[PDB]
Amino acid sequence: IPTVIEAYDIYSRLLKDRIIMLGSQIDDNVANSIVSQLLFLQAQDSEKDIYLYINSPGGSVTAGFAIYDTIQHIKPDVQTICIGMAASMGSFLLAAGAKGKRFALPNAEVMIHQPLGGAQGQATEIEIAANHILKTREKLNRILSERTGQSIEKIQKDTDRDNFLTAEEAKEYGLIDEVMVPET
Amino acid sequence: IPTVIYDIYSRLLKDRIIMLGSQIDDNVANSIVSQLLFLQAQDSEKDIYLYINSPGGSVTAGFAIYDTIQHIKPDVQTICIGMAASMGSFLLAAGAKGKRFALPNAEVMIHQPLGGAQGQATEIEIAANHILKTREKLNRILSERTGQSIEKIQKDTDRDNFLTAEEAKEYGLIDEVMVPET
Amino acid sequence: IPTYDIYSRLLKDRIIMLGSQIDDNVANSIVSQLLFLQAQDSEKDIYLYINSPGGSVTAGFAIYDTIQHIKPDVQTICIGMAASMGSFLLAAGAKGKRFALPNAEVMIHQPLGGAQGQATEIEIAANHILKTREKLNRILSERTGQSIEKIQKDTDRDNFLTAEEAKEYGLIDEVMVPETK
Amino acid sequence: IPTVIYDIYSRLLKDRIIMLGSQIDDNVANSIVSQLLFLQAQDSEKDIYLYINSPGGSVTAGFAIYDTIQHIKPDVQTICIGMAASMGSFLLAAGAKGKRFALPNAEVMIHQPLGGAQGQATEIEIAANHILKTREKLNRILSERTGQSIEKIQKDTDRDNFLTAEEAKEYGLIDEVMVPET
Amino acid sequence: IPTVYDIYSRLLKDRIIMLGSQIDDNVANSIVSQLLFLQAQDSEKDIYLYINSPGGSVTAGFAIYDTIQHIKPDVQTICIGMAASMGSFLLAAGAKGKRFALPNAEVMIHQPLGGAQGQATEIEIAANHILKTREKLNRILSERTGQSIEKIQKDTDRDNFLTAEEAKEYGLIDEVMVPETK
Amino acid sequence: IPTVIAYDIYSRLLKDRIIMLGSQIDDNVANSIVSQLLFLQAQDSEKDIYLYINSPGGSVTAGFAIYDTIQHIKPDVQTICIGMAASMGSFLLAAGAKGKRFALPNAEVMIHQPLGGAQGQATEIEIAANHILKTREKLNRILSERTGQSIEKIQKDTDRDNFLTAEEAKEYGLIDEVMVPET
Amino acid sequence: IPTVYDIYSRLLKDRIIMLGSQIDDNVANSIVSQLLFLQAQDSEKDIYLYINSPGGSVTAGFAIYDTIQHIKPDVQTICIGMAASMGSFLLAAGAKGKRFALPNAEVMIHQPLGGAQGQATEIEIAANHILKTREKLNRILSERTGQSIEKIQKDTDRDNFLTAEEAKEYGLIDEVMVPETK
Amino acid sequence: IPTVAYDIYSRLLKDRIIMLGSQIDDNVANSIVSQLLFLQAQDSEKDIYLYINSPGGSVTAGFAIYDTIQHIKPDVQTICIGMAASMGSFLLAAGAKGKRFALPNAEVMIHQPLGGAQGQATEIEIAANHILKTREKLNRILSERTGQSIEKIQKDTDRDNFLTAEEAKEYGLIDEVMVPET
Amino acid sequence: PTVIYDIYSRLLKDRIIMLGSQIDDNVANSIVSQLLFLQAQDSEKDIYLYINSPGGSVTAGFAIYDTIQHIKPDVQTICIGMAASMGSFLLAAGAKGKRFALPNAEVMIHQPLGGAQGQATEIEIAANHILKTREKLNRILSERTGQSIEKIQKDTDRDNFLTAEEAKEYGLIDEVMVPET
Ligand SMILES: *C(=O)[C@@H](C(C)C)[C@@H](O)C(=O)N[C@H](C(=O)N[C@H](C(=O)O)[C@@H](C)CC)C(C)C
Ligand SMILES: *C(=O)[C@@H](C(C)C)[C@@H](O)C(=O)N[C@H](C(=O)N[C@H](C(=O)O)[C@@H](C)CC)C(C)C
Ligand SMILES: *C(=O)[C@@H](C(C)C)[C@@H](O)C(=O)N[C@H](C(=O)N[C@H](C(=O)O)[C@@H](C)CC)C(C)C
Ligand SMILES: *C(=O)[C@@H](C(C)C)[C@@H](O)C(=O)N[C@H](C(=O)N[C@H](C(=O)O)[C@@H](C)CC)C(C)C
Ligand SMILES: *C(=O)[C@@H](C(C)C)[C@@H](O)C(=O)N[C@H](C(=O)N[C@H](C(=O)O)[C@@H](C)CC)C(C)C
Ligand SMILES: *C(=O)[C@@H](C(C)C)[C@@H](O)C(=O)N[C@H](C(=O)N[C@H](C(=O)O)[C@@H](C)CC)C(C)C
Ligand SMILES: *C(=O)[C@@H](C(C)C)[C@@H](O)C(=O)N[C@H](C(=O)N[C@H](C(=O)O)[C@@H](C)CC)C(C)C
Ligand SMILES: *C(=O)[C@@H](C(C)C)[C@@H](O)C(=O)N[C@H](C(=O)N[C@H](C(=O)O)[C@@H](C)CC)C(C)C
Ligand SMILES: *C(=O)[C@@H](C(C)C)[C@@H](O)C(=O)N[C@H](C(=O)N[C@H](C(=O)O)[C@@H](C)CC)C(C)C
Repeated sequence: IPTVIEAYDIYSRLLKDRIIMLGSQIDDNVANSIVSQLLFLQAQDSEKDIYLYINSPGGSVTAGFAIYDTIQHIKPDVQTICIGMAASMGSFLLAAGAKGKRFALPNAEVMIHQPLGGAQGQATEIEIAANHILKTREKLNRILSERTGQSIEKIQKDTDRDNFLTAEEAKEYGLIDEVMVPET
Repeated sequence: IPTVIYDIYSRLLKDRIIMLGSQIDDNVANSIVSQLLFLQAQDSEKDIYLYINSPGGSVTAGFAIYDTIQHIKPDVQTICIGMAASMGSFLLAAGAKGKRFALPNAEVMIHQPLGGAQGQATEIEIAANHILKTREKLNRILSERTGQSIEKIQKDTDRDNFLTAEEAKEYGLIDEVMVPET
Repeated sequence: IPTYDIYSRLLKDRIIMLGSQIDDNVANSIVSQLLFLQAQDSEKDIYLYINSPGGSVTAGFAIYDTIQHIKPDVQTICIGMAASMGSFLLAAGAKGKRFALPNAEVMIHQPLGGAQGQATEIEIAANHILKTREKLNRILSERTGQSIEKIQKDTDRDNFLTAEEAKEYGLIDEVMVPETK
Repeated sequence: IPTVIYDIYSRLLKDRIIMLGSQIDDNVANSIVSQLLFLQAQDSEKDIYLYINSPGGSVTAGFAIYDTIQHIKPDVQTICIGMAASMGSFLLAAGAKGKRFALPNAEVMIHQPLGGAQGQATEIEIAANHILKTREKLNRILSERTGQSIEKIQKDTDRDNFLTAEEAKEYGLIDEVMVPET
Repeated sequence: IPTVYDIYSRLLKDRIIMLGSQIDDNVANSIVSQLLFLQAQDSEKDIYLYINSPGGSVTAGFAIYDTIQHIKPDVQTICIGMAASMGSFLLAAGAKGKRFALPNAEVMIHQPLGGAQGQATEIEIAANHILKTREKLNRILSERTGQSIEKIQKDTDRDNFLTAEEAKEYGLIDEVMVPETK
Repeated sequence: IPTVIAYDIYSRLLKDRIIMLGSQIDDNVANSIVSQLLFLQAQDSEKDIYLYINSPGGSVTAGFAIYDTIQHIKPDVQTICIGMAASMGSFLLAAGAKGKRFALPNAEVMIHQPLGGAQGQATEIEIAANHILKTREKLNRILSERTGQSIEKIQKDTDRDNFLTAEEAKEYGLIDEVMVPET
Repeated sequence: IPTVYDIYSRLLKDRIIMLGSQIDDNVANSIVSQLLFLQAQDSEKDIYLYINSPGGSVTAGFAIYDTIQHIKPDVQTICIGMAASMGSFLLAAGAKGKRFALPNAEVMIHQPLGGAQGQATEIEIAANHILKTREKLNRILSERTGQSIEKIQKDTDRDNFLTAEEAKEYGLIDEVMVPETK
Repeated sequence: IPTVAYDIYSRLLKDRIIMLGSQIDDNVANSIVSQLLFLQAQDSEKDIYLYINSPGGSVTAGFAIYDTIQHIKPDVQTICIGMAASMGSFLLAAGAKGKRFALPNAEVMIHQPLGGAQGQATEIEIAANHILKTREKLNRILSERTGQSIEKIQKDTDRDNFLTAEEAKEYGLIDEVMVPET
Repeated sequence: PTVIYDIYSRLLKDRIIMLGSQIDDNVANSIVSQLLFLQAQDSEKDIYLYINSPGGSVTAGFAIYDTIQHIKPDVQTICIGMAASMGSFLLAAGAKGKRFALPNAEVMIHQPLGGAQGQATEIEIAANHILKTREKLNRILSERTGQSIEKIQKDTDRDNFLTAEEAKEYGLIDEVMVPET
């Protein structure tokens, strides 16, 4: 991870331009860092746009929602830019960017899918874990429906299995607003 | 495992005795079912004696044994030694009415089943519905076998429930405490 | 396993016990027992007890084809659980002679597989799995009287059936209810 | 593995049946070669029946079996059940002409051989030349047994090639799909 | 490892980015961040991307590919050692006329790899994704080299090793970098 | 491993003076084969023994236990290569009674110099090295005597792994005939 | 690794690069970056590359080799301890007349190693690549030493250990640096 | 490792002290050679002090340090604390003549080198000849540095030979046992 | 923790060295370097070596021991917690009159341990080395404590646990440090 002297690491230097880089799985540690960067940038300037680059296979649903809620909470618009792949919770966070300011680069991939879970132990414990997983899937689908303009029924059907979208397909689906095509 | 001129279990099988002294898996269930079918083929009318010292195991393996007991013509006596827990207590209760026994210091434990579910939300709901339906099936049969309500079985099996031989008799899991004749 | 061993003694009465996963070893043993029983008497029924979570599809087809090849009717009796390839073999018993005990479970599901390596290798592996699922669904359709379309839908996810539901579905002919003493 | 009064395989060997239901290694080849020599010594005239359900294994173990089949006087019928893949399909095609069979749902898979080569450039060259010469030998024999050109065998074995019983017959790997006895 | 700034941060000051590893999401994140930083420092001056890589993640490679095409500065690519798999794809992604290899540097092109485990329906989806990804890789390589998609497909079936001079003849690079004048 | 009525399949073939080597050669395998040869000699000191060889080789000393026992006993020991006779396997194939060494047509033969290992003090490594070189000279001298090739040619041809067809093994002098199938 | 800068960073100030490890892509990426940095500081002044290495990756070796030949400054090579395998290749890569070994340093030359796993067709491609790479290594070593390719091939079949004096007589180095005061 | 900013070792390096308190591998040799070159560059006339507490390690790593000591102009004093064994004792004996010391309770151990050889007979011969030639080289230099005959060095190093500080002075491995300050 | 130095570096400024670990070549290399550094800073002022150690390498111990005796400055030793095995040896090595233990500190003396593997001739050499090293340890402990070599040999056959006051009575330390004020 290289140093820049004006001593910043490369990410800290980009943070100075209100750029946040998500290039990993989403766990509580990654969520904690991204939330902290969003709170920091809001404290520096409550009006100016933030840029969230997303190259992520996803991870913890609750970690994702910590980032999701922080984005909607803060005053600044958060632009989302997909490079490489936004899968699972990654695609959910891509769709969570400011309306009109969700992008993918032309060869970026987007993948949508129902969440996974686990339940072990007594029949009564499995019933509680199963009810929580079902309610969480309904929450994820209602929000994706609101963010994309697709019906709940279509989101449910389209996320039963792994669903791979091109950047153009993701724009058609309403997960992003535009494909950033080369301009220079 | 000593020899008689047969291994000790094979010798006891000649007296229509089957020994369950392990967890219940598909292998154990396959052995006990085969011994029950063998004994019925030898004599369809003489009693069989099933000794149970088991912490339980596979629910489906237990149902293979349970259905074989009810299917064959011979009465199957159940005799609890040591402990009959979980699926072991289910099978203890499944013996011929009036021929279900525990030795005086044998323990009986009843408890709700366990299960597992890993993968997609849709897979977890399917696994959860299956676990709920299987728990209802176990409780319904335990109710029929003990003369207790499903409501009471459900309440009493939420947590581990340890019974003495006398408590198991009062509950209707067995008919008699088998006290030393001498 | 008391000791003929208990299985060897039941084989004398034309009973085969399947109480494990189906791999090439288990298929080799069951095929050998079917061929032996046909050689002993080509007219008398064989009884195949099935308590199995399934296993290798091709190992399952080695048993399936030997059952349909031999002259004797092979009765199938589900105890405990017939899942995956176990339910397929339960459905493969002689017509009118497919049974489950009252508390036995039947589970149907699409096959599983694996593909590793170059795109071209993954394509070949995927086409083989797809074609094998079509073969399984065609035979299940023929054996149950259900349409291929209904079999495809009902095997997408784990599908658990009671003995009665398995009879209604056409995987078995009768639930074997205990005889009055 | 049940007993008859013989293990089930030994009982079938009495009827000149050899069961291949595993991967092919030196141990399995040693056993099958020994059964072939034993059956020839019992009767040099009567057919032998080789059931094949195998993913294959060692090429040289396969050739030990292949050369024993061609060496002995009795015809060896080959019967594919489940799957005859890799060296298994090679052995299926090696059965007596007119007496190579597959059951209707049995699968056949043909593929170029695999190998390994580690160490010095000069060692890798010797190993790579050996693998290429072994593939030419396999293709020459498959060509002779199927009636396909060496060019077609080379093309059709570059990738895994899965055949139905009917496709295996049309290819010349087997003579007949065995229909049920009634 | 050494300090002057660590050696890499000192080269970054002169708009040089060193790729000397496998490409994963972490490496892609670092190289994308360097590209964005160099653009922010000067949107008009060339960037130099040295490539010694066996490749790695296709999607991680595409993060770098798209960032190169997106930014205003020309990105020169310079192959030292080996550019294989996704490394060769990124070498070919350099600004037209500014893609280089050193004389003894190697280039390897090959179709992508993948895995899929689970239900038939999951494997079909995984298979279709890998096939579509390969068409995408082939389309871009065709555009970057001037070779037909049909030729790219044929030439990447197996591992294809090229000398620097072969890589230039193919259109993967523009020039073999000759030694500076002493 | 099936039964014949009661013998296991290998015990039944042993009754017909057939010994099956279908494994790596270690001290246990050598002990078995040497015991079978001594048994078969005690049964009949005149009738041929048939030693089938499908072996990747193994221990040089284990191989020499089998070699010396073959040459010690009165009966001729035929050798028949099926699958592969490599390393010490090819050595034992060549050690069969002259005129009675065979390979089936698709059987492979591989000849190669021995391998070894030496760890510890320089003085220990010198002793290990001298033993390995002297053992190679012993192997080379006997292969020369068994094939009719010169020691110089054996030395050169075994530097690297040398794969021979059944026909190439016959031409080399490692076997006498390729047993061809009868129609 | 003491401070003064760490000790290696202080020596880099005097245009000294210390190779004291195996050569992998990380080590090559570091040494190439150091050569580029030193050329940018001064394009005329000599660079000093101390080599104590058992070698490593051939392609990582060629990344360093090509960078040495590419840059304007002469790169002196000084062998201490051992320059083996790719280390000997890099020692021979130094500016003609400025390749040295200390009196007790060892040089070892040997053919490259490789690995090939999988289908016969993959093994053929891997073997052809290894053989072509050995021809490239031999051609350059011939140019560096003034020894024929036929002699290099013969002398590198097995591990070939040279004293400093033998390495000079071979043409791998120009001079043995003998102590001036001791 | 405390700070004084310098780490404790860096602070001692400022006074031309180098601390060897570990096994000798290529990394440790790289560091010690780098410190020796740095100290000569700082002042070519002032003594350097090398403290040795080492069980030894790599022979070639040891020769990298040995040859650097003989190459540089400064006298390198050697001071044994704790133990100088194997290559540590070799380096102790290689100090400036008259300036090789041990502390009174320090131990010196001399022993023949160890090695390994695996693979083909021809490979073992080459590895063996290399180990023998290396032992002759170590014995010759110890003979030159101690004034003992090569014959006596050979005999005295067959087995582990443990020396007191006073015995090491008597042997010629050191010049003086260092006497305490007042 | 940091002071504006890590805590150990801050104490080193006051001529305090902290040993709170096993003694290996790395720890000896660090402690010897600290002693040489403090002698060069001021050859007259006392050094303070805190010892809480189970011991470790005998030769690493002697690296420290010889450096303490070699340098001009007095090295005070202060036992806190436990000075066992080579730790007790180093505690005894402090300047006579400036060897201390805190009141609840423990001292343990014991013969050295070793290992020998391989040929009979190798085992004989290793056994002789261990015996001569025990004689060396006993001679120096005798010189440092005023106890006879024969008493030290007797008292160190087995683990011998000493309180701070028993350690003073033995001659391993000079004083038990009483609380200030
Ligand atoms: C994509 O990002 C998914 C996986 C990482 C592939 C992600 O959406 C997901 O399902 N994550 C799972 C998760 O957080 N599940 C929670 C949980 O068990 O806590 C459920 C409550 C969601 C219904 C991980 C794999 C457990
Ligand atoms: C007592 O025997 C129970 C455990 C061994 C403690 C036993 O009844 C049980 O719950 N076994 C579990 C089981 O078979 N569960 C099945 C299943 O997962 O298939 C559920 C369907 C039952 C609701 C074992 C531990 C999985
Ligand atoms: C039920 O028995 C299934 C699993 C054991 C749960 C069984 O039907 C199944 O799919 N088995 C898989 C199998 O044999 N797959 C083969 C294969 O990969 O070769 C496919 C060709 C089947 C379409 C096992 C789990 C791999
Ligand atoms: C099918 O049976 C193949 C594999 C088991 C899938 C089989 O034909 C095969 O290639 N086996 C390989 C083999 O025996 N290879 C030899 C060898 O390397 O010794 C080569 C010489 C073949 C040309 C096994 C998997 C190594
Ligand atoms: C060269 O760089 C290839 C390998 C690293 C050697 C690379 O191009 C490749 O195929 N990588 C594979 C990849 O990323 N595959 C993805 C995937 O399965 O997730 C496919 C979608 C691409 C068709 C990985 C590293 C398996
Ligand atoms: C072929 O059979 C060889 C190997 C199994 C590939 C075999 O000839 C061989 O070299 N075996 C080795 C052996 O026995 N080596 C002894 C030894 O080190 O004791 C040497 C004395 C032989 C010169 C095994 C692999 C060590
Ligand atoms: C000496 O440095 C050699 C080894 C480290 C002993 C080195 O020259 C060598 O052969 N390295 C090997 C290598 O890079 N091989 C490549 C490869 O397999 O990718 C060949 C293609 C080069 C002929 C390492 C050991 C793999
Ligand atoms: C003492 O320091 C010796 C060992 C550490 C005990 C040391 O001198 C030694 O022998 N080291 C060995 C070594 O470097 N051996 C080389 C080698 O195999 O490369 C020999 C060629 C030297 C004769 C290590 C332990 C391998
Ligand atoms: C107390 O510190 C002792 C043990 C750590 C408990 C310590 O004095 C000791 O005996 N250490 C041993 C040691 O250094 N032994 C050397 C050796 O084997 O090299 C002997 C020569 C000492 C006579 C360690 C535990 C090996």
